[PDB]
Amino acid sequence: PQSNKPCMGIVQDTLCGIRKLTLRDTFIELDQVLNMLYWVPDWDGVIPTPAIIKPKPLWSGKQILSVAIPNGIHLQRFDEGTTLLSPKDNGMLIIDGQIIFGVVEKKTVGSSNGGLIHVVTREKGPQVCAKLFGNIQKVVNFWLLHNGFSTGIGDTIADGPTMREITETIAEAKKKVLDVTKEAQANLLTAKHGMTLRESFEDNVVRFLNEARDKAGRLAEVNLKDLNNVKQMVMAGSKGSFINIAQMSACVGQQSVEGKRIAFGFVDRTLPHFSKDDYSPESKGFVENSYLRGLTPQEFFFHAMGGREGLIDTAVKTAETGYIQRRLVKALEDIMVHYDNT
Amino acid sequence: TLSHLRRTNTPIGRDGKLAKPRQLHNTHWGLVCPAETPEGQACGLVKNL
Amino acid sequence: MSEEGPQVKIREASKDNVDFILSNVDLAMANSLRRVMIAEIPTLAIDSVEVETNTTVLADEFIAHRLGLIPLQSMDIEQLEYSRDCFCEDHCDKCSVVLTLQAFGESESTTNVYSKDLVIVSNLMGRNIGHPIIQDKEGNGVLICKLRKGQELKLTCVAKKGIAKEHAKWGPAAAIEFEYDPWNKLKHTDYWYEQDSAKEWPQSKNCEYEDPPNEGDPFDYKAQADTFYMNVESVGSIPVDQVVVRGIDTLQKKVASILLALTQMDQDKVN
Amino acid sequence: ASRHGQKGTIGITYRREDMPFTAEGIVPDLIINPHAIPSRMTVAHLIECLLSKVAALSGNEGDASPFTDITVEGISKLLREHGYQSRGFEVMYNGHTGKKLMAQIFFGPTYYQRLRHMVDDKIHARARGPMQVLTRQPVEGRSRDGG
Amino acid sequence: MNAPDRFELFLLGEGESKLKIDPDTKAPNAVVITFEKEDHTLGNLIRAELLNDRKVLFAAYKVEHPFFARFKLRIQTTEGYDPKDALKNACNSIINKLGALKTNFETEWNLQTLAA
Amino acid sequence: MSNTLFDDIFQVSEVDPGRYNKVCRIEAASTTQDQCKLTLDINVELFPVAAQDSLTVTIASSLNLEDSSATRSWRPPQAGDRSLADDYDYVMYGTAYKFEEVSKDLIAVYYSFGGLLMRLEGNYRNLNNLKQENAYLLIRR
Amino acid sequence: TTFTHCEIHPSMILGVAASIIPFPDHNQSPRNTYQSAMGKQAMGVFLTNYNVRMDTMANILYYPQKPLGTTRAMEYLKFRELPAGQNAIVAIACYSGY
Amino acid sequence: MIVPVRCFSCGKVVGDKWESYLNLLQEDELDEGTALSRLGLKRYCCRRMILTHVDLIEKFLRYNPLEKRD
Repeated sequence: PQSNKPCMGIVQDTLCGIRKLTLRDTFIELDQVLNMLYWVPDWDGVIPTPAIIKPKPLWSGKQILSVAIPNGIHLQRFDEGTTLLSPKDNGMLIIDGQIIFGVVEKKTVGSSNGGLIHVVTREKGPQVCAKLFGNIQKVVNFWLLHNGFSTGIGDTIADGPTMREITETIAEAKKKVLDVTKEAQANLLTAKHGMTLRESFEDNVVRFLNEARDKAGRLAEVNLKDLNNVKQMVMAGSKGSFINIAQMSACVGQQSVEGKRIAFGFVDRTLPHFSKDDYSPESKGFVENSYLRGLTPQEFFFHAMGGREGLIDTAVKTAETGYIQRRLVKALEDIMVHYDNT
Repeated sequence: TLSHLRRTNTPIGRDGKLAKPRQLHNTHWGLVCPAETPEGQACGLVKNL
Repeated sequence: MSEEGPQVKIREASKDNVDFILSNVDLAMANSLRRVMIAEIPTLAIDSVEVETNTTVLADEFIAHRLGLIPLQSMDIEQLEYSRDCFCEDHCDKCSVVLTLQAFGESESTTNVYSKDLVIVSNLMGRNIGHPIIQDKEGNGVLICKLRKGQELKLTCVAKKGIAKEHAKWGPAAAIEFEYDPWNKLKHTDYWYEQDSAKEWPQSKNCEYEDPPNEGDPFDYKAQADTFYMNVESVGSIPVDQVVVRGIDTLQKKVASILLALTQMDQDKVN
Repeated sequence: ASRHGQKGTIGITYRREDMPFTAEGIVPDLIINPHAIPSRMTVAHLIECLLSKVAALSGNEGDASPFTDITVEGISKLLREHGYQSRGFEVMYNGHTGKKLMAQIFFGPTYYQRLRHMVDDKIHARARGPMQVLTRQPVEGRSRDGG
Repeated sequence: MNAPDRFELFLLGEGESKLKIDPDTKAPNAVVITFEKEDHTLGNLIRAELLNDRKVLFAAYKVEHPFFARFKLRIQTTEGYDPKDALKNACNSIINKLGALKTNFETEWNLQTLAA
Repeated sequence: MSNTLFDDIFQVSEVDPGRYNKVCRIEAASTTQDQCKLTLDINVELFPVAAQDSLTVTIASSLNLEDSSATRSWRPPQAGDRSLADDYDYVMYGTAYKFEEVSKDLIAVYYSFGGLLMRLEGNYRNLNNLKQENAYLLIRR
Repeated sequence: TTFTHCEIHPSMILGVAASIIPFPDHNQSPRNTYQSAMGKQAMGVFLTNYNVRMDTMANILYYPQKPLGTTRAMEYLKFRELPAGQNAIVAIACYSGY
Repeated sequence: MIVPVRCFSCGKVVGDKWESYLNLLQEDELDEGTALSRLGLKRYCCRRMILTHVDLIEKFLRYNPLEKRD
């Protein structure tokens, strides 16, 4: 009742599996269908007629997974660019318990509004949804025990051409920053609206570097195939996002402290290895490497400060939030809905 | 034992809300370990050479 | 020759390793055979120790655990009895074996306590059992402990009969290799590639025993797994051919127990 | 715990028969979940696994010091000299039925440390027992069987 | 410590029946048979053999929790044919196959020893 | 009354593999009637199909060659049993979920064989009897 | 171009706790902090003469193994003389959901 | 701490081979990989057992359980 939406759902590896099961690619033979149908404790002893009767009987994952879903459940969801005959296998159509079309993933069996869990609870009851959790988990775990799944260092590697465009984008951003520096050093740069000249220079540099990192990350993400395990986990919705892929593969980016770049701790520099009055990005906390490539010492130091900030944040604001929470609950503890409805 | 015989304490109130003594500073390069620090109320206040 | 049954082709053999092909068989049967060969074949191992003198630098249960894994000859294990069935109190003469260990570090240089120094003092009744397994050139076998000047160890060991489903010490097989379908004709595994899957994955030694598929042939959607390539190595207690034969016998006895129980229940239903 | 901030607890134990195996009869001493890699970005865990595998297969100590010249591609080259798939994957069979597994599995040695917390030192229950002298409420302390 | 004894994996307790047969109330000619102190080694073999009988419709097994050694088998056959008879035929066929396998292996091993 | 509800001969233009590695989507035009087109998802690994091929497509309501299997459990095939499936070379079972009226003289029907989709576009009289809820699609190459 | 000194080696900007992580620069920094914390709760040979001492508590490991991947700095912390773990074969996978 | 008798992974026995393995390292002046393969250690788990062993028994042995200081 805090946000009127489900607080539980299919999570972690069952979620990673229920998606690999319902692709159009996945077909099941006879023996495994028999074992799977036995595993569902609410089975009624009827074997679904296959979808490919000849020249070999096969079952589609959607068909076996439809056994767990109760009867009388209807669901419609139209995603971007999906027609009544989905070519991308997007959206979801469930009619009287049968998956017509659509892959099932975090938007369907997760803790989201209007998903399968919410409609099942609002139509049948809490006990039926409680049964549904275990039915789905048993079926999908039994199948995933025989399919298999892993992850390795080969999923963070990108092909050479993608590396070439990555380096070229980084180079062009560096050139833009250098040109803005040259313009500002000749008193030609114009201060922005209600904002000092130094702030204008800093704003331009920060924006350029951030856009560079984002574009490189998107190139490296578009390169990846469909049989990549990290991409599969991200697509399913179970662990990670495109930021993680970008940092492990494309580039880490710009380390900050207190919302600004790495200030001058010494007098007119940031580290004894530089020269006085240096404003280049690599000297003010920019990491152009990746976790797969390796960090050089200075950007390692700047990354360490960036992490220290968040560590401190957690360690203290735990206590402050605790005090606020106690005061709030003590203030309101004696309020009750009466029989007058007041 | 090695880590214990190489420890320094900054005698400021460990509940004191001064953020600047906690954070890593540019002058710690090579004289203080940036990675190793406790967690909790002694974050940043306890240093290891 | 039995042409209606499973076929076998031994290619290699030795005291420890047997390397063969099993054809005209289901996959379930071969899997069950390997599971039984690893888990459910009895053997003889030390199951209790009592110590008199311990002036070493190690603990007592430390040396007990070291002793509990030493391999001993168990060829005629069919003539012993489970100690939970023998009517004797504690350990029998028909339901146990007994050894003694004594060592003393008289010399200045440290002295090693190997497993060649276990001496059997019970009565074997003419059975080939209880001998320690020795496989190194020097004959010393498993080294057990270490001694200095003025240190002594004295203890007595009781060895019994059991299986590997209750402790790893009774297992007679080290590791068994189980392969089939090296050309992926059946499409059972799906390969992971960067550029060309056919090159990144090396080739198994077994490819020479089948003919490569041709790109013009459509996917054969009627085949089943029929040929398996196995290799079995023994810890040393039992000969390896005996490991295979005893695995088959144990599987037979389990199925026969199922049959007997079913017949008994049918007779009960008759009543 | 491993040396990269990845710690956990034992949740179940299996015997060598139910363990998935490779074509060579090797069995994993332990199995971890891959849902722990992405959000933590512990690529050093994967690199340590790869390099330790290469060192075990080869027989020499493998350098892993920071800020050096070792790269991932170099150790992958040194790996393929021995006869394994370069990205550390391997073919593994199911332990129960003996079939092949559709997806390959990342496999190799690592270093683990046994931490100081055992479940035998945290388990506690109480139905009734001693009280306190002043407040007459159940005492504090697990070793003094308190509430 | 709460670790159960290992011998509970292969020794039946007193008052324990190795088989328990129960008619299934949903499909005609169907029985659920519980085996005790057994694991996949036997269930997989029996189900794979029961799948070869043309009069057997359904045959499936499961092991509900990996803590306990026991499993369930479910059989459904055609009209005028008893599932217990199907189980008996499967066991007989398995036993004959294993005997032939043992004889073949012994012949091959002796031939190798002659060639050794 | 014969079971076969619809019968025709089509010719395929192009195949659409997409991202999949087993399933393909094809579109085809009827060589007899000009206002009949077909879009179909098929399992190529069993029934490979190339461009510019002629295929006989039948929609039937039962495989028994002579006159309750909808609610009966599917039983494995027996030796000595003959049926309509013995003539063709690719048989699939599915259910229909949408009847669309494109115009006055054209209608489309959607079928879903276990997640494999098919759209059939044709004249009213040709697709008059396709109001069924479960159907067998048979294909002969 | 007017240099006055040089760094003897960058690795020395790290303490004694973090001189045991392998490839620390391929890691997010809080992970290095977390392992620097947890490196003080491993079980191992705290001294080679633990036999006599009557300490309030002591833990000892039966068989310790020196790691296969070692940093060069360990040769000064003597981590290949008194290790604190074992080399375990690990398979990263999904298997039965446990 | 004396060498483990058995391999933790494949059940094999490596305990007896430690003494002979130490011989090849200085009497024959061979490398570690060839010495490990000379004794039939072929799976890399057995190589792991032998290769990474810290032999602590030769330090306790110069010592007594009586009178350690601090």
